[PDB]
Amino acid sequence: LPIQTFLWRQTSAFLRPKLGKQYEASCVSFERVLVENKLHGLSPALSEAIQSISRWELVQAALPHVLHCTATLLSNRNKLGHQDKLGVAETKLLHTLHWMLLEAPQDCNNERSNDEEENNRRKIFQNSMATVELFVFLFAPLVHRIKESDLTFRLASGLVIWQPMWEHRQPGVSGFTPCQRSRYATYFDVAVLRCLLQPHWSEEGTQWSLMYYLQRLRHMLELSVVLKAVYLVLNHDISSRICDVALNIVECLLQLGVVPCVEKNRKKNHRLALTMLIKIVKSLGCAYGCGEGHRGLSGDRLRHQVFRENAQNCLTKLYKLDKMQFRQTMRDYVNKDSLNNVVDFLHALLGFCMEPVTDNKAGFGNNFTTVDNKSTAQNVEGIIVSAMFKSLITRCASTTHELHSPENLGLYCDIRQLVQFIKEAHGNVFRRVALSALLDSAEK
Amino acid sequence: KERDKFYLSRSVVLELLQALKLKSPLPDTNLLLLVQFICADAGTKLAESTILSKQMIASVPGCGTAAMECVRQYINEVLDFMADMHTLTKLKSHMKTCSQPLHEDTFGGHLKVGLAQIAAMDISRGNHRDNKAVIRYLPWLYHPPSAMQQGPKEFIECVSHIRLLSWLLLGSLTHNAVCPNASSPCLPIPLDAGSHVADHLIVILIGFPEQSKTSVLHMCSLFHAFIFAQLWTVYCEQSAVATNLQNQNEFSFTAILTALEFWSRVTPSILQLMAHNKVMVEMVCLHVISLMEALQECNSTIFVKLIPMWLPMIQSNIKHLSAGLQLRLQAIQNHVNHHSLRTLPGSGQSSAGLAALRKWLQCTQFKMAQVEIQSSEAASQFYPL
Repeated sequence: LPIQTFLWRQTSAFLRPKLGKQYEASCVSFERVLVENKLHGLSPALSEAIQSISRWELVQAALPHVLHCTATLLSNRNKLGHQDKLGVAETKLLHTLHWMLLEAPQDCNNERSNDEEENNRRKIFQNSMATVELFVFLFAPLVHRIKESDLTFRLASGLVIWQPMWEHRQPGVSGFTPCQRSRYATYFDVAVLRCLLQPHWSEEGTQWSLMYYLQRLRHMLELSVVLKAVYLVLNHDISSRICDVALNIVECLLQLGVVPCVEKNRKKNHRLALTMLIKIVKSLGCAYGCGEGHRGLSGDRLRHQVFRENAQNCLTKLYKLDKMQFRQTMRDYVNKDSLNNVVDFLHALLGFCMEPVTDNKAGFGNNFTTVDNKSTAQNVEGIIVSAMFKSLITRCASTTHELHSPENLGLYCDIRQLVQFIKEAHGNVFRRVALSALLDSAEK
Repeated sequence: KERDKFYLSRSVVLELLQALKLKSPLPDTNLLLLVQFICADAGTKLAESTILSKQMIASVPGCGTAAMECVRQYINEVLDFMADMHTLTKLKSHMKTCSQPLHEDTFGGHLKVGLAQIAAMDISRGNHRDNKAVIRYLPWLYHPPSAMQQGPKEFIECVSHIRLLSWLLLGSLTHNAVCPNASSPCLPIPLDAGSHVADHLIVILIGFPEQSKTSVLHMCSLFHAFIFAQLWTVYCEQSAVATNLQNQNEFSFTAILTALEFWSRVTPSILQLMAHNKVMVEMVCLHVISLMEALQECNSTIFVKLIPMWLPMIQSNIKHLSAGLQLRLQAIQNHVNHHSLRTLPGSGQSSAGLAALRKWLQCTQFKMAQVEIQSSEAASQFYPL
């Protein structure tokens, strides 16, 4: 109760729709009791209740309070403007955090050696798995907020915790610590499972998690919940440098060999990667620049390096895994998305608003007999348009009362080229779905 | 013409006001069918009832049928029906003209929520930005009962106030389960008054040493109002990342701050009563264990931010609990440690999460019917005058 009233008063003011004048008067009373154990100036009930518990129990009671204090201060530091030069009170608060996490195992056995110290640190970290759950819950959007210049030299004792927040190696805290034992969940794996769910991410934290994924695959080969955690930071406002390493990590994740084989299970992880690819190619602008998306220098240079040889390379390596269910995935893509985003994605892929600068004899696949060709179907444009045309025609046939009205008039120009492109560059599947009814009722 | 543009939204509601006052000759198969009309105007459906079979409500649409400005003037009989406690034992004392015995107790909850779902729509047009709705009829939300004035008249005022707010929250929770396509943001308890809705429980908290052993309602006041904190948590979950306004993350941040100020205004007096006596550790943490079990059932992101702000303070005197409460506390803590791996939202898990949430909503709404009917019946036993 007494420490749980003092720290409750020092914590409840931060947990408020408005933050008063107590944001500077609270971090003075945090390095008082925790950093150098000064009990003066405060309530004597705290001085009564501190000597009834251990020195570790004060840390165990005070860690989520100042943790929610630091989380509510770093979420407010974006607006007040201390993104490069840190204030004194937040410096003191992060010094309290790096005392009670790093220097508290030092003096916890000094105020009251390899195996006996291991048992002593196990007794220290008995109920630590509920508090390191909150340690990775209240710093995941706040990784790049503390700049290296904003990281003060009063925090130089706590470098060994936060310098692994940019490369994601194994740090020097016991709550973050041979191929089969990597599949056994340690404290580190469950901590990084409890970490990746937050919003408000950017280049440095996502690059931190991606370098962790690179190091973990290098440790493994030399599960869809982490795919959904990557999906939570790959449906947000995506940039160029992050989708670079994201396309490299889907390159490294498709080759694991956990492929859904539909030809070898009949005798007794793919769709989310496809929508990450689709959102990356859509959000990187159109392949000639007309349409929505990121525009500028970073929007233009990643369609001839990263769409062309990191996204299309991923789809060409993905088509060499299965041959059946990609049509179902792209069919579900057609009936999930509206008209203008499909126009943007197929302008990013085919480039249909400009006319086909080819000749008038684009009919090299234009027969029923030549379905065995592997020129454009092994390319990405032909296989994507083959998997979307058989559902987009049923879409526009069920939405006939939406397109032939002139209010889509400029977009009515776009499809005036687009299916024409599927007439020109993709005459194989054009002729195939042109007379697929004979395959539907007369191939019996 | 206006007498005719709202014609059949007026002829039926004159018998609705006298059916909710319990005087019309009408069966429960046809009683909720009249409330179906005022619910069919805004594209909405009511709660799942067991007195209604699966072939009666299979042909009702949700078209705009001119019944939106006919209930904002008859919204005061909704608060008249849900405000007093005595009507729920009067439900099973007038509607006994049917031979269906298994479907009696649960409609004691199904008629309060069948109005409170309707009262979650016209208030929202008053409570979009400025809150002109609740300040005209029941303005006690902005004027809370303070911390140091707790008396018995103030107790029977404030527990009726919080029963009004919890039944309106159940109505909005039924409004966001089967029909979550309303563009009007359902705000019965707005977050700007969230510093005052936390003050509505401080009266029951410190008044609970002195206003408990009068009747059974006084005793389970902590069970009538600590389900309300769970309802506030799931309402903050439904409104924080909601798709009604332009801002999606900072509204979620101030909703998290408002939920944290509510929890840090309701929790230290619970812990004060825990530190007072050790039989109070059983009697109070029965409600604390049941509300965190409902939090495990709902699995809200507000609950995981309060996991280490309760369990190191509660497990410091874990040995002074009762018999079943220790096993329940250890089971909930082991389910937390198991579901620490399972605490991450996605894009398809929330569909089954909300299916479990609406099945749990029907189950604990039947349980609120049982709790309120038992409390009113044994309180009329305690007050046989």
